[PDB]
Amino acid sequence: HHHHHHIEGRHMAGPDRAELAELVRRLSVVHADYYVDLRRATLHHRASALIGRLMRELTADWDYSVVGGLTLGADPVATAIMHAPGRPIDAFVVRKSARLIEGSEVTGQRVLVVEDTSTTGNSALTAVHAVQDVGGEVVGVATVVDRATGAAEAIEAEGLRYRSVLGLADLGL
Amino acid sequence: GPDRAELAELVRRLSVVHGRVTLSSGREADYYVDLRRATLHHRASALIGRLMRELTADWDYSVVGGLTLGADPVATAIMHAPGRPIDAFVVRKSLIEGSEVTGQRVLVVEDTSTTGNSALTAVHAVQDVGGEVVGVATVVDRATGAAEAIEAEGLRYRSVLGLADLGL
Repeated sequence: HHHHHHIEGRHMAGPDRAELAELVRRLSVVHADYYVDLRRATLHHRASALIGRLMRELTADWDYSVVGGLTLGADPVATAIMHAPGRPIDAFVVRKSARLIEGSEVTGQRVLVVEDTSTTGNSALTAVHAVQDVGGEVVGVATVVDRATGAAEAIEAEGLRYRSVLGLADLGL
Repeated sequence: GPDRAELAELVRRLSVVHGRVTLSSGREADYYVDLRRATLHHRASALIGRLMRELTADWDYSVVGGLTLGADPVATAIMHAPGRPIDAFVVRKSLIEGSEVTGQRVLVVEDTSTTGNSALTAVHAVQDVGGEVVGVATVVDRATGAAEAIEAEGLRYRSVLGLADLGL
């Protein structure tokens, strides 16, 4: 039973989104019945370049100067966004225990929290808590793949905007 | 020339953090070094990726990575910088995540090493799953013996910047 959620990424249809979905299938989906290892894609030279480009487009109407999330999953997503062409965006990392925020300053800034894929939503909310605790303002949460697990709804239930590039249909699942 | 100077300036300004601090050692000081402020900055990280590829251009490797958290933005900066395809990985402590290193030639990276233990922990993790480590590269060497520790294991060690570049 899936909790199907809106994939705002469907509106960015085009060559780059299809190329990424094909990479995610080839790198990350192993046919349990199957399992998914997104880190193979977020740490791949071409999939990561597409992730940075597409996650900027996905969030082009949101105001933020810094991007980051909970280690380890968020980290290559945030750095792909920082490195992608466009306006200057800096990065941070939230540690899982401990200064929980490393990297660029988030105090007084508008921040995008990212994940590769949210499992329960807790990881995103943990990053949000950390940012808000030091005076950052979270504009929303963006992910690469939404897996219809209920995490989206759990995030939105706490007042946060949520968007993803790809959904379960894009994984061939 | 110009790129290396631009980076050294960013590293002094972003990562040599001024102000009175009791260090980890318990000893007081007038600054500490936090390379993450540079490795997670839009321009410093672009320069790091570019200069680290130039620094290791004669080495043959298809994957780059090191011990979390310090190595991670260094490896991804390499991967995202223009040039031939290089994929990335991350070493966790008590396991390799990301791109496959088994059977591959691998560059181990660190932002800055003190003892060399973090980098050698990554080198051993890689070797333990069949990766062949071609060398270790770091953004900043701080003349602390890390180079010697790494070379003592038969590995080449290179850094983009040295302790002189930090303007202390």
